Amino acid sequence: LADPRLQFLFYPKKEDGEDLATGDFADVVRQFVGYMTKSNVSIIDLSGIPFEVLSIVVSLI
Amino acid sequence: SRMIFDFGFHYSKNRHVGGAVSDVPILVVCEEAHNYLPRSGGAAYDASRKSIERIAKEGRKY
Repeated sequence: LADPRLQFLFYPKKEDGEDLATGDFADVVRQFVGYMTKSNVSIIDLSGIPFEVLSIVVSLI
Repeated sequence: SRMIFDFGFHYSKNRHVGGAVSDVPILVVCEEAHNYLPRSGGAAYDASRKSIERIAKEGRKY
């Protein structure tokens, strides 16, 4: 829990700067898409992060 | 062979942090090999012939 790098995981906050609720699901998905009728791209950088949780993240997404 | 392989296997994790490789490389000099690494011999020459093959595939990674 102390690790800063691992905050987007443990303490994810929105624009309001508050934790998400169960009803914020849809927005989490759009995060990787955009929307239906618009060619779009999503990129994901991983440099400071070890190799033990990489696979976990990948499977989840 | 094993007491070494395992050492490097374990040590890798900490250093290997997403975009680098270990800073502790290790080299092993296998001299006069055909004695204890034959093509076809008895079970006696099996142990030394297995812990070795391991390194021949997944030692570069450590």
